[PDB]
Amino acid sequence: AKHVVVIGGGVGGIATAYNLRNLMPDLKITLISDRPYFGFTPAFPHLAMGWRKFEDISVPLAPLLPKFNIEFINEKAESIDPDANTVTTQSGKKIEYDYLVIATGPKLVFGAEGQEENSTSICTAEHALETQKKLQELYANPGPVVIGAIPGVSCFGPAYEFALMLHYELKKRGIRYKVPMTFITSEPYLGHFGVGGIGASKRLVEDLFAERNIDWIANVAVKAIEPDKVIYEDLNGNTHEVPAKFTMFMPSFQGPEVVASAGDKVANPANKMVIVNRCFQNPTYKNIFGVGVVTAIPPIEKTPIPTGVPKTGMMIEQMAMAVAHNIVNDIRNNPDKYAPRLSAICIADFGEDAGFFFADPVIPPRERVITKMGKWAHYFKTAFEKYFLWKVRNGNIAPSFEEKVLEIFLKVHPIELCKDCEGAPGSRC
Amino acid sequence: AKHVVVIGGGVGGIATAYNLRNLMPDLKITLISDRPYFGFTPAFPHLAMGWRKFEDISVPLAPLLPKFNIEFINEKAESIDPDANTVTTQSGKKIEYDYLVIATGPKLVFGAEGQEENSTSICTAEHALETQKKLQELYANPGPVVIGAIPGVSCFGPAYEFALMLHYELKKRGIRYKVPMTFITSEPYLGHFGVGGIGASKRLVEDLFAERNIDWIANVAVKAIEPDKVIYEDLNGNTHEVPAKFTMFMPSFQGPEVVASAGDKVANPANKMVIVNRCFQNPTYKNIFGVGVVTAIPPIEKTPIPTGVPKTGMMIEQMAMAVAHNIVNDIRNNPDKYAPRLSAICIADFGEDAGFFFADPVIPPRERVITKMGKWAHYFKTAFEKYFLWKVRNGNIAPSFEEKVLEIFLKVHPIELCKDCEGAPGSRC
Amino acid sequence: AKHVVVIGGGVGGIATAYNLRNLMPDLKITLISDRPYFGFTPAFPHLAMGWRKFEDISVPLAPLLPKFNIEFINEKAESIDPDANTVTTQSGKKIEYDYLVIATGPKLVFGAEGQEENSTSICTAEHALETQKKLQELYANPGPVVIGAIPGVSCFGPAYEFALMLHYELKKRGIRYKVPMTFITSEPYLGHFGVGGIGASKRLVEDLFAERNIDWIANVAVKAIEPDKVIYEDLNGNTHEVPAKFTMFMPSFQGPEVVASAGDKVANPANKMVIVNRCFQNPTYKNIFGVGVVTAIPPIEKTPIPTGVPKTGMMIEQMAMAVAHNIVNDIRNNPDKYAPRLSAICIADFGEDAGFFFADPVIPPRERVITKMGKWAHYFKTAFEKYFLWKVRNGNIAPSFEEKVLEIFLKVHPIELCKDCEGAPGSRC
Ligand SMILES: Cc1cc2nc3c(=O)[nH]c(=O)nc-3n(C[C@H](O)[C@H](O)[C@H](O)COP(=O)(O)OP(=O)(O)OC[C@H]3O[C@@H](n4cnc5c(N)ncnc54)[C@H](O)[C@@H]3O)c2cc1CS
Ligand SMILES: Cc1cc2nc3c(=O)[nH]c(=O)nc-3n(C[C@H](O)[C@H](O)[C@H](O)COP(=O)(O)OP(=O)(O)OC[C@H]3O[C@@H](n4cnc5c(N)ncnc54)[C@H](O)[C@@H]3O)c2cc1CS
Ligand SMILES: Cc1cc2nc3c(=O)[nH]c(=O)nc-3n(C[C@H](O)[C@H](O)[C@H](O)COP(=O)(O)OP(=O)(O)OC[C@H]3O[C@@H](n4cnc5c(N)ncnc54)[C@H](O)[C@@H]3O)c2cc1CS
Ligand SMILES: CCCCCCCCCCCCO[C@@H]1O[C@H](CO)[C@@H](O[C@H]2O[C@H](CO)[C@@H](O)[C@H](O)[C@H]2O)[C@H](O)[C@H]1O
Ligand SMILES: CCCCCCCCCCCCO[C@@H]1O[C@H](CO)[C@@H](O[C@H]2O[C@H](CO)[C@@H](O)[C@H](O)[C@H]2O)[C@H](O)[C@H]1O
Ligand SMILES: CCCCCCCCCCCCO[C@@H]1O[C@H](CO)[C@@H](O[C@H]2O[C@H](CO)[C@@H](O)[C@H](O)[C@H]2O)[C@H](O)[C@H]1O
Ligand SMILES: CC(C)=CCC/C(C)=C/CC/C(C)=C/Cc1c(C)n(O)c2ccccc2c1=O
Ligand SMILES: CC(C)=CCC/C(C)=C/CC/C(C)=C/Cc1c(C)n(O)c2ccccc2c1=O
Ligand SMILES: CC(C)=CCC/C(C)=C/CC/C(C)=C/Cc1c(C)n(O)c2ccccc2c1=O
Repeated sequence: AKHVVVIGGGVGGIATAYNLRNLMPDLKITLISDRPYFGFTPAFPHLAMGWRKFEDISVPLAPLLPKFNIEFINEKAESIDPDANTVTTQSGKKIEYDYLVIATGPKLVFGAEGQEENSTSICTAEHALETQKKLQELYANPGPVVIGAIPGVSCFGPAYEFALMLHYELKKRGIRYKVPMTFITSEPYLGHFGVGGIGASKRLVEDLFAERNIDWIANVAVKAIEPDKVIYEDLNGNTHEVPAKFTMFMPSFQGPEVVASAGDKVANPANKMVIVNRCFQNPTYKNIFGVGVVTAIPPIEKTPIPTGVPKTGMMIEQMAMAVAHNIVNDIRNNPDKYAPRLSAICIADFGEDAGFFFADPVIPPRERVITKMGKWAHYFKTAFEKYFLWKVRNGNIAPSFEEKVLEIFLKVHPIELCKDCEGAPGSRC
Repeated sequence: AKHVVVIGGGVGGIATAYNLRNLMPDLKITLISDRPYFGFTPAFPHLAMGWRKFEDISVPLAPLLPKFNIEFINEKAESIDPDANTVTTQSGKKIEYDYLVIATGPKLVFGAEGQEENSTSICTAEHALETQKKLQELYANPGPVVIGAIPGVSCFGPAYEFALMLHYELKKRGIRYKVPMTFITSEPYLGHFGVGGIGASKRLVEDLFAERNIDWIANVAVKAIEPDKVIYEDLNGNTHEVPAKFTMFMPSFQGPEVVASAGDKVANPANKMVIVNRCFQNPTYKNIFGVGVVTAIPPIEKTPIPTGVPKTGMMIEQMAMAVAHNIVNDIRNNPDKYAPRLSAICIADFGEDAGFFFADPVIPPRERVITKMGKWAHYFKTAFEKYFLWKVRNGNIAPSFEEKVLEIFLKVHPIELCKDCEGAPGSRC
Repeated sequence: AKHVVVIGGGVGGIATAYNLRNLMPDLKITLISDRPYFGFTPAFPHLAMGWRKFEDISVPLAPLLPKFNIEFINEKAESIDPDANTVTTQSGKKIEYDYLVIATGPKLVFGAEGQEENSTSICTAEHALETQKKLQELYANPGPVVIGAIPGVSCFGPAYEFALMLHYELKKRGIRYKVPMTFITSEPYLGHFGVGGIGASKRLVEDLFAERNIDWIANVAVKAIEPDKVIYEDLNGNTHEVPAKFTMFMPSFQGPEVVASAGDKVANPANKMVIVNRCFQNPTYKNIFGVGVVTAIPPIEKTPIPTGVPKTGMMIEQMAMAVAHNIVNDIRNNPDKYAPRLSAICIADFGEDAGFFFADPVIPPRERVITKMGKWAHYFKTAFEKYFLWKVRNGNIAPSFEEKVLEIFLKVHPIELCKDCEGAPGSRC
């Protein structure tokens, strides 16, 4: 029985571990995670709004993973020795591996002066919770609201979802008229999402904001978040201020120190994310795989204010399906290799209703896109939450019917047989 | 009995006077106006188009106000002595006052050079009927038509109405293809309206115009209107001209000389409009109130070309309602003071169809907006006119059911209890 | 018998010749054409896509024309001597005329460097059949496609068609996601078509390109087309580059030499196109008339990158009716002159669906427009093709019913009685 160590107990890690397990019962699998729970991240904005209890959107891992014959180690992974094939945890426990899957997700950078002190974030359950405590003060004393993304940000979705969910909340409380709302993004235009748009997203989102009276400034670098104002800089280099009593800003992401310590064949020097090829396998150390946000994928377009590419839920689900297959195939001496399609369904919950975004694939050129908005989309996200948590709880992230439902509805094929894995992830075999 | 004097027989004046008489049957009211008729301004564009007889959209006041025990003075109020509590008329007749309501509407400034001479306006019924003559000449032998708003304009609606009405008319006599149409405006973008747009009004008006082949220039200053052309200036300081056989440009507004005649405590030095607080009361002379266009309200937005903020019929009806209660509460020694909501239902007639706008409030940030378009809206404009005229003739501008109706359909309340009057009108109390 | 000579076996020539035949059976008519067949130009993009066989979209003229007493000479008109009322052919045959109709269509100019040998065009049948061959080269070797219009272009429609149709095909073959697409135009914005847009056509095309992932660069000047790339130049004169495995660009138009061989009273000194008045008649030589693409019509607006006005089928077949009547009324001593209305009804085919455009007249100011999209519009283009070729084959381009159907469905009269022809073609009597 070969040994696969997975670092990181999130969407990517869980999915790779369950994929490997369901494809090969006679396989020793160890998962290492610094958090004792899997957290459902797409529900963090709602948690930040106080519309979710943490226990509803999390699954304790240590009592669960043994049920699927997976070893859970509840520590941080400190370093990787890819020559020795070894992972070292923080307490000093060394673990040998035959294959390694890195899935540590994003490491937050609050790159704006004062952002970490005077702003709020929704990227972790921990941050989402101290956001909730702060919104409490906004409702009590309605001042101006500023929301958005700093330079380097690569996950733009949640900030739109927060802006619009907050609008809804204030409007339910009959105080929206006491609260100006500005959205500031490093995107060249609204609805760029770090992907150069999804269909006519720029137009869909611009009307959404105009209809719901949400002022916006795009194509600018947010430099500072003071207790009382947000300072930013446009392409001429002049700085501007905007009054703000409450702010929520997306951090930019970088890779973790664990990856960094594997050397510059594994760790991308620029951002410390995991160097991978079309097959989400490391070029140099071919028993190392990266899955999820931590994977180094080049941007789709070099925008005037730096932006990066989002790794969304469905993309990662495909990454995990491809890496699991490629590991299994290597073990079984099958030369076949798979690249993930990297397509994305994306639902942005605006409170009462929601935006549906489908891009196939996400990195252009695209075969097709779907942009729709409705109440149905909001229910779909609540359903999907309930559904994903059940998958984590029942040992299968990729039940065969999900694949076929996605075929019938969207003509989506999650992974393809790759003829040549040498090349940037996202680039076409 | 206490003595209140209403200066001005327009929307605000009549509304305020009627509300007072209905709250307090035994209160003496004197209304002074320089016109023996009440002008229904919302129908003046149709009068310029020749779809109304002046007699149908006017109400003679002399035989009417004495029916509600309102003393009518058919003279111009010349000066105001606020320390001596007196108004002095054109013939020099001194009338003393306990309370003063100023509702003199706008003093028109034809601020582009050559505008009074070479252009038409639709602001007064005199100018409207004049415009009718010029349209006749136009139909006889077509030429370029340019319509719009100069710098300083705060009433954009009627220009949009007129452009689109004139379109429908030129088209219905098959002569449109021989008539270019350009709309040039001081608004930063189309459908800004001085209010920073209403929902996605900017997208909606740009589409209306493109469909109806109306050319447009926004964010420029009309500097000159000549017999043959219109000269305007963009933000670089560059001059451009546009050929024109017929022009109709909106003048800008300023306070009258009668207001100016009271100190710099009643008359806003920058524009001669009445200094009022949240409760539409003068900060220093507590027995002076302003209603309607005459009131100084800070612009919602400093736009690159100076624009002001409209005071719509519903906004004014609300002002008048708030002021009535404020005066009566003060007479009765009741500490309750009321702010108007300053929301707008605004219908722009386009000939056979029309655009329905609803802003709550008008001054951002907004609780909600409605922007719809259709036939029904045009018919609702004809029917509201008939309704409003009936209101003036029957001594109630504010019957109880009307408020309940607006509450049921739009969830609007015309007036709020104001915790503290001290602050700019429109600002949140 | 008077003798009318038509140069041009295309839409313009045929429709003038047929029209004259139906108005005057005893009139002598001679058609000079270098090509032995009428080509149904609107179906050339489909021919390039390989969805038509040449034989289906063309009519042999040599056997056909004698059936309507039209003498067909299959040679290229070489020179026109307006002082001798003659036309000399490539063999040397001098033909006299009492009236002349110039309808040679466009002489293609491949302005960009490398355009003629490296790009491909769809403007003639030979060029279109040649493009099919290169499209084969692409389907087997997926690479970047770029498509558009060079400076000075005037037929933008076929490029939009082609881009869209090509997208449809790439999707059919499942290779769309392996093939980027960029549309590069001299138009100031998308959907300008050299007409200052039709209705809200800019919003419409932009949105069309977004859903389908066709990138675009507008308001630039294409200067080079190399085997592996396209070089364009922006308004700052800064020179840019984009990769290209396959290209397809519209050439600009100029007048033929046969026109140039007459005075500069007949050939416009700037473009060699035929000088005509409102009545598509030459101001100097009153018995010379021009029909179709060869006619000199001023640009609707002076665009940052030069552009021209399209001459669409409906416009041309209206020139033909106007010119016809003008020759007939001269023969019959009727002082009456007609101008064509010049309204367009242009269906842009996209493969499985299509874009309906109606502009009446094409040249602003307009009486009305209709811009719509759907499957029906695609079945309408196929239907119209079958219908038009029937008209060619059956000898009447303007059946009475067709004008009455146009009247009651679009309120379209094809010609207007014109009190004064002296002026630019397309300007208003
Ligand atoms: C706020 C927010 C919302 C959000 N919403 C999404 C949505 O509505 N739809 C969607 O499709 N995607 C959404 N995403 C993005 C994406 O789905 C999420 O970021 C995923 O959660 C990312 O998955 P990953 O597997 O890449 O990372 P992870 O966050 O699930 O967690 C990885 C695990 O690794 C652990 N870990 C970190 N560092 C470690 C070290 N050194 N050693 C051991 N383990 C380590 C960590 O505990 C975690 O369990 C959305 C994204 C956001 C965020 S801003
Ligand atoms: C052309 C035009 C159309 C128009 N349409 C509107 C619409 O469709 N909907 C809407 O909500 N608002 C529209 N408005 C704006 C608004 O409704 C009008 O401007 C109101 O008429 C403004 O009300 P006011 O009471 O502020 O002004 P008034 O003009 O009705 O009455 C002023 C009265 O005062 C008299 N007066 C002036 N100076 C005096 C002195 N010194 N002494 C005594 N009396 C004086 C004056 O004669 C009049 O009776 C629309 C607005 C327009 C117009 S530009
Ligand atoms: C590729 C392409 C597509 C296209 N599609 C159109 C569409 O879908 N709808 C529409 O309304 N218009 C479309 N057009 C534009 C226009 O309708 C066409 O170009 C017409 O064919 C123009 O008609 P004309 O009569 O102006 O020209 P013609 O092309 O038919 O050719 C006239 C004839 O003259 C002959 N000829 C040239 N030189 C001669 C000399 N010296 N002597 C004698 N005869 C000569 C020539 O052989 C031809 O028989 C569309 C336009 C395009 C094109 S890029
Ligand atoms: C057990 C396996 C089954 C898994 C479930 C699979 C998901 C099923 C997909 C359902 C299709 C969703 O996509 C569907 O889109 C259309 C819009 O085009 C929406 O329909 C909407 O149409 C128009 C606006 O366009 C509205 O006037 C209408 O009120 C609304 O219903 C549907 O409400 C939505 O459901
Ligand atoms: C004593 C009671 C009398 C007081 C008056 C009470 C007010 C009455 C309410 C009026 C009804 C509202 O007006 C209604 O607006 C909706 C907006 O979705 C329109 O709904 C629809 O109309 C047509 C299609 O039918 C479209 O142009 C439009 O896109 C669409 O919104 C209705 O055509 C219109 O009739
Ligand atoms: C005997 C010779 C005479 C034959 C000529 C008859 C022509 C009749 C067509 C005139 C009608 C106008 O053109 C009409 O545009 C409307 C736009 O609302 C389309 O109306 C509709 O299109 C399709 C369904 O048909 C829908 O996707 C769309 O939502 C809807 O708008 C019609 O499909 C089209 O026919
Ligand atoms: C509107 C039309 C035509 C179709 C919609 C119906 C669809 C797409 C049904 C598929 C249901 C399904 C299992 C989707 C998979 C799905 C995945 C895999 N991820 O990762 C998500 C992440 C965030 C939000 C939503 C999703 C989501 O819906
Ligand atoms: C489409 C939806 C959801 C609702 C529409 C139904 C509505 C708005 C009903 C309200 C009817 C009503 C009594 C309106 C009062 C009303 C007022 C008070 N003013 O001042 C106007 C000024 C100009 C033009 C129109 C008006 C108008 O309609
Ligand atoms: C959508 C609406 C309101 C009406 C549909 C328009 C209809 C039914 C028009 C009548 C049909 C008809 C005989 C049109 C004549 C017609 C003409 C005269 N020309 O020149 C064309 C050129 C290119 C493509 C199509 C045409 C075309 O359809």
